[PDB]
Amino acid sequence: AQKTFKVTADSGIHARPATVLVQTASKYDADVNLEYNGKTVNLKSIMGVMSLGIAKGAEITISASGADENDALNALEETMKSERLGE
Amino acid sequence: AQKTFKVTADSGIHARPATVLVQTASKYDADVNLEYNGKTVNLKSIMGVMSLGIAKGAEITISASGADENDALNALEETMKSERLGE
Amino acid sequence: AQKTFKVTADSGIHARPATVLVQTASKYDADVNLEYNGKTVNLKSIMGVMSLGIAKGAEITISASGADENDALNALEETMKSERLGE
Amino acid sequence: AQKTFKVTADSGIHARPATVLVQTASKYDADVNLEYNGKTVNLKSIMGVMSLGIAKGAEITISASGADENDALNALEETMKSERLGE
Amino acid sequence: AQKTFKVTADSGIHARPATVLVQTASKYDADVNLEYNGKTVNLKSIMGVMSLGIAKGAEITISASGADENDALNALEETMKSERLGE
Amino acid sequence: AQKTFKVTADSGIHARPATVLVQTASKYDADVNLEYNGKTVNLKSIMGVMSLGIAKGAEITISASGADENDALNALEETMKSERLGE
Amino acid sequence: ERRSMHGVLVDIYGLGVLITGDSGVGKSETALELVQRGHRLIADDRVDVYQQDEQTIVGAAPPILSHLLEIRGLGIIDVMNLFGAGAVREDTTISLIVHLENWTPDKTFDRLGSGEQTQLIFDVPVPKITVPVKVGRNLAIIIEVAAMNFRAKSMGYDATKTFEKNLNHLIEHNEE
Amino acid sequence: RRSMHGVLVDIYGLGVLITGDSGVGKSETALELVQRGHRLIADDRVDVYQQDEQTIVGAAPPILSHLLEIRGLGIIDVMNLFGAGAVREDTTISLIVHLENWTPDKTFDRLGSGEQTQLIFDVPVPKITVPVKVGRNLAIIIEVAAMNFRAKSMGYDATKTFEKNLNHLIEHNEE
Amino acid sequence: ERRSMHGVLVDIYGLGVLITGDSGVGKSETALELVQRGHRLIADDRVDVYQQDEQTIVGAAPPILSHLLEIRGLGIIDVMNLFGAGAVREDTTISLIVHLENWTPDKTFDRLGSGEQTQLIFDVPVPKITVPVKVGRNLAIIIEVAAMNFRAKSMGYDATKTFEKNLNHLIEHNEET
Amino acid sequence: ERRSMHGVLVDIYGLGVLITGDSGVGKSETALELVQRGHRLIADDRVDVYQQDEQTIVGAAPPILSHLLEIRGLGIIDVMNLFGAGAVREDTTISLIVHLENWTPDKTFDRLGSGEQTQLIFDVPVPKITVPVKVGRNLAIIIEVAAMNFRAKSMGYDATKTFEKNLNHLIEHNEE
Amino acid sequence: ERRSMHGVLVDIYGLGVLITGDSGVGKSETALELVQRGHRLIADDRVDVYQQDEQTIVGAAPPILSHLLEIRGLGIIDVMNLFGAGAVREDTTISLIVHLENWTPDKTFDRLGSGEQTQLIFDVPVPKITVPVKVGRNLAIIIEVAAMNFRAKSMGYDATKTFEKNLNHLIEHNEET
Amino acid sequence: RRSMHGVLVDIYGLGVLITGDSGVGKSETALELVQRGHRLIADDRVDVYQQDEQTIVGAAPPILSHLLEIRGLGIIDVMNLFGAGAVREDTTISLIVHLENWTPDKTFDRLGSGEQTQLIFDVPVPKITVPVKVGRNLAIIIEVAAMNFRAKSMGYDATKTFEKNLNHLIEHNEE
Ligand SMILES: [Ca+2]
Ligand SMILES: [Ca+2]
Ligand SMILES: [Ca+2]
Ligand SMILES: [Ca+2]
Ligand SMILES: [Ca+2]
Ligand SMILES: [Ca+2]
Repeated sequence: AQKTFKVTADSGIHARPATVLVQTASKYDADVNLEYNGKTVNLKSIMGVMSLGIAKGAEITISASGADENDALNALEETMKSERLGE
Repeated sequence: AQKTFKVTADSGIHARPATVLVQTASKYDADVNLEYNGKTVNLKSIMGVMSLGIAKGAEITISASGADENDALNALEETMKSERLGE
Repeated sequence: AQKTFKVTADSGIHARPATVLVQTASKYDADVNLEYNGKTVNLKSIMGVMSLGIAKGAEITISASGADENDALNALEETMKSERLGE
Repeated sequence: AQKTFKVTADSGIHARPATVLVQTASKYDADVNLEYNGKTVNLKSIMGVMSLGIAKGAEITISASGADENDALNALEETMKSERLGE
Repeated sequence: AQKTFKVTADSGIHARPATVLVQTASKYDADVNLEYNGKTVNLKSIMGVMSLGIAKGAEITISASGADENDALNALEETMKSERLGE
Repeated sequence: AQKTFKVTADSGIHARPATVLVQTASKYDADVNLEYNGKTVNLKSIMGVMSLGIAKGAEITISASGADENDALNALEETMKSERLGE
Repeated sequence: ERRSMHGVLVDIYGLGVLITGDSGVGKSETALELVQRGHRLIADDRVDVYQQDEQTIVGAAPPILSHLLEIRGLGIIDVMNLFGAGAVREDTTISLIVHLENWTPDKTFDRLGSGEQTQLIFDVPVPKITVPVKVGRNLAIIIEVAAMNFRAKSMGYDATKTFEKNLNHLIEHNEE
Repeated sequence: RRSMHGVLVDIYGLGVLITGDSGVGKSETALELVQRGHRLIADDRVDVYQQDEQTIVGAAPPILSHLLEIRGLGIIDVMNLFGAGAVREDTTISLIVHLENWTPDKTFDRLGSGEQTQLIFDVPVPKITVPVKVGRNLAIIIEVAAMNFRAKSMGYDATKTFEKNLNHLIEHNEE
Repeated sequence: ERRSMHGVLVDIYGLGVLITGDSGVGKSETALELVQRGHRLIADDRVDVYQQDEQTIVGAAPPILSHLLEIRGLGIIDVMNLFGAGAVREDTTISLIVHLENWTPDKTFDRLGSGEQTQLIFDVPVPKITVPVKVGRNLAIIIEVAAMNFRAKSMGYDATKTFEKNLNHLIEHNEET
Repeated sequence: ERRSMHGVLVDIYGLGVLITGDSGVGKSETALELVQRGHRLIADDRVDVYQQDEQTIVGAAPPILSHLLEIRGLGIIDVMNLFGAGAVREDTTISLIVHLENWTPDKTFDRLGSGEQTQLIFDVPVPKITVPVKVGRNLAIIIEVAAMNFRAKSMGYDATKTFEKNLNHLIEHNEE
Repeated sequence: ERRSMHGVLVDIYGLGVLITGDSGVGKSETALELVQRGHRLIADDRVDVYQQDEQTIVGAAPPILSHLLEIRGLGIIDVMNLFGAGAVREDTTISLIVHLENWTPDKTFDRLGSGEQTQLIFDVPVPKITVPVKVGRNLAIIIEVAAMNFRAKSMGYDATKTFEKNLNHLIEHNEET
Repeated sequence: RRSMHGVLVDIYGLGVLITGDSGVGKSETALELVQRGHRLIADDRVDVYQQDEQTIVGAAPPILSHLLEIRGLGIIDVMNLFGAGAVREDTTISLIVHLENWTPDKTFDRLGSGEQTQLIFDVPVPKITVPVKVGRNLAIIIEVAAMNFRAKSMGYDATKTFEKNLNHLIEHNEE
């Protein structure tokens, strides 16, 4: 259970857009990671996310595994829209 | 939410009294303050209570804020009368 | 809650059995003891159990106190049998 | 090699008269003690001296042992005079 | 006791120079100061020296106070000329 | 400064002799070593000396370097004899 | 004027830190550990504060509670008597507030020193920090490093600001 | 001669028997206590006997000597990991510190006024009960319990002093 | 080939120790305490590891997270800046893995160190220890002693093995009652 | 105005302590030990001081020597870099002067805290203490306790004054 | 019968240790450091001792010097007031005597702990250890380890006796070269 | 394989061979170093061998394992008094700290600029010389020598940085 996106954030995914993302992932029991340029990090945490340096025009992949697999993913997708990070 | 009392106990509100008062107030979710001559303290805690040095003939005010505000003041009032501390 | 067993384990109650034995006890609220020659210990813990050096031909007594004491007894009796420790 | 004296110091032998005494004893290699009411202390040191509480009308004994036995004693005697402590 | 010099060395009074200067001044009992644009430091020590930041064309004043005042300034002057530092 | 001895002590160079032996060496300015089968140590100290486990029938070499090296040699030679250690 | 606040004023690394939180959270006990680590206790439970000026707030303990700590289980202890003068201080200006909030699967806490929440005390905005009380959390260490970091930022070393600056460069570089 | 469940640590020269249901963390707390400079006598099983009318002595069964069992790590030897300074053959038991899991229903001495005691072969050993709650460093508290205990015996009772001053404060506040 | 693991790499007593556990367990906070105790921080949150031998894993932090710790409540802190060079290290070989699992009535743990638990990282089966996160547990002390005990066992001092050996002699000698 | 003094200004227990003494006595090395004990370094070797007012003197290090210590044998070391921000401080008011005097069978030192010697710095009388440098003397411990005692006396705990008072009673009692 | 001895009584690791040496050696200063390390002060300068058994001496300070230390330069300090109750103790039985003697080229010392040196105090021959006062010697550390080693030997761990035993096996085994 | 006189201590992961004439206090200093958390490898006699073109390894002869000889106390076993944390089987030698008695005639690196070295089987081991003088806590200094050594290798050379700033200061002061 995963979903790919293309960051459109004119300023990539820094502190603000990072916290929101991990805060959304942290509402689910499922395990959710974020893949960028090969490296994969735990989405519930965060120095992890920011460390990726996800910039505009980046293609990232969010994935989850657990009871709420699809849930976590559906909320992360909505978060990518609310904060206009990409799709 | 409040209930003003007149301290009757000759002994005053020393260790034992305070222990039973604070001990009662603690059983509640609501906050619980105690005022004596302007000085207001946390009735859950105690050095704070014992520090006021409330003597016989003192007029104190107990107040609570929270779901159980009323249960808290009823319980406290009951103790004031129960331990012959005041009224 | 009290049941006396006769250790038939050829190697006595050593590390491995002592383990499985206290894990079973741990699963219950009631307090569970173990006596072997006057000396009696807490069956939920373990250094104590192993410290008794219970050998083959030993007569031990397991006891418990609690809402689920008799359940604790059975599970222990079952482990004793299950782990070919005693009768 | 020793010498006895009678303190005349109207204020006994406190801090000032003590330091001077031990400072005089501390100029010799010999061992020098001070005896008062039975207890004996090292005269080169000092919490020791003061601890005696030597008061007016006290009879103390100074003693020394070493090359400069008599020297140390002759200087301590002169010190008992300079500071008017006794004789 | 003094001797004013004019720093000639292009290199200025950096680490090496200072090391040899302070090293010299240290061999003496007298005190040894160094003044540059009012700032006066201990020529025995050194961070103090190096801190002045004495450059080429600087006018410094060395002074000493003690038994060997003169020996100290003669030794220092000799170093100024010896290491082509100044004059 | 070099003299080779043949250990005749029935108990080898153990604690006691090693001691007296290094105390003698310690009394001199010159540096004093001790060789026993390639391995050579500082004779002024001692764990080293004892660590060689020098037995009866052992051939050891004592050496020194200093203004008083040949004096150190003699004193050591004398102690070797004195302490019935070797020839 | 002089108001009584609820918390523990401790002097950490020269800073006045007012530890606040619901009774039961462990304020005293944490403070007790802090004095053992070399910090100073000013006031326990009841902290009497007053405004010294437009930007300064001063806290001190009522004479009666001087040098005292109340620890559930042990009772009343005197830190001056058990640890010496080095454990206590008459008073101090309050520089930081570390609030111990009981951790819940909802409550939020800034995972960045960016959070500049503040708290008013007599018209004086005192910087406030909120740390969660959760198992396996040594509160003393955290409050202590909060003071340390606070002091470090004021000396010109803001790890948060530096990181965000670098994070940005990384992102620019990443735009291959 | 009887076996008691708990951990016997010698803190500041005082024998302190830490008690509490398995799982509370008695060994782990003790492990921290030896690192702070205190000495371990017995872990889990404490063999005690009455030395006299006013003295209980505790020691560990030879087999458990110098040992601590820590959930997760297993068995560790404090003498081997910290040296002779971490262990002691035995000690007279002077204080009992009971670790009782915290529940909204229970209460604890908030005033040192407590006069609790536990019988160990006719001898009444003073007893202190501290609550196990999040954000509580048990080691520090048990340690200060010994410290305070020792201080009170040296003539420094903060509790008694405070109560004395509090009455003075009240007699006064009465104006 | 560098993979990125979630956890915290710390050099304790010379041993590279990877602390793992679910986000929220308190790995950062525990590590912060560990550096104050004299141990060194290598990587926080994101640990970039690569294989060196058929029996060796090396971990290091991405340049961007160098010297950094994120502590819920305080935010980002720089341990090199707050504690000096003694608090940080560029990298280290991973020798032990201590997993923090939050304690629950149903779970069981290694009451004995006979455990031979392991975890793979590029073919290298690194030793693994699991300690429970429960109230009144000072995690730093425990992780620290885990390294200490680990190092002690490798020096030839296995308390567990010694105890089992003595337990058997006792049991044997006992069946004469 | 700003004068350069010779010594090491360290912040001990919140107090500014200016350690003075002939070069070679070990000022830096002692200071190095003091920062390891949790105290803060302000200036090494060269201490730039100025008067803040009729009773306050402030010391600080020249930018160039900031965070630095020169230790015979090792050379130059940066305490901020080796110990973190907790080891350094920008400046401090000077409260006490502890002069390290090389011990000689003659030189005197007050075996009582009564000695109230002082030292002028820009018309400001700074209290001064003189301790002897002798074998088996751990200078750090002593300078440190000097600050501690200094702070204790100001909090109202003067062991010296208390002792003299009791010494007197003892003597009165002794007059049977 | 109470006699007054010159020195400093300190409780180190549970052992009453009387530190002696000529006035000026630095007994007070060394003790001050010892209380900071967690040990307890009993008596400074003047130590009032009395016999309790045919094999036991008890020391204590005269009420007037209670909790006090005199440090050349600072003057009188109260350790109870500066460090709390943990720094002081009313009294203790004297178990070991550590004499500080200022080091000189001519003097010899116990390079080995085989020493059986002793000193009388009311018939009781208390054990005695002599350490040299020389530059670069941290006296506190040494006195402290003296107590530590003393306590260790009594628990059955005598490094000296063990070493001598091993030295003999080595020497024996060596005369086959 | 050769025996060198000195004390091998592992400080902050670095092998440090303390050298100096007997009497300087190498063992006593080392004893303090183990109490500070560092590890002892060899005392008095240090058996070294060349592991390779750029590495010397030191270890103690089995007979002296875990031992320290301290003038006055005699022989002590640090493993027994402090635990496994106080000892280590061996280590590569990275730095030499020579304790040279202080004399008005000698000089010492006052700038870390020193580039001294000592050969141990073809290998040049950096060497540092500190003076033994009254009021000098040798342990602290040797310890910070290792600390600074390690810091310089991590890219933090206070000496080099200072010299760089000093030239800047002088080029400027020239007005
Ligand atoms: Ca409280
Ligand atoms: Ca356990
Ligand atoms: Ca984190
Ligand atoms: Ca210097
Ligand atoms: Ca003295
Ligand atoms: Ca030695």
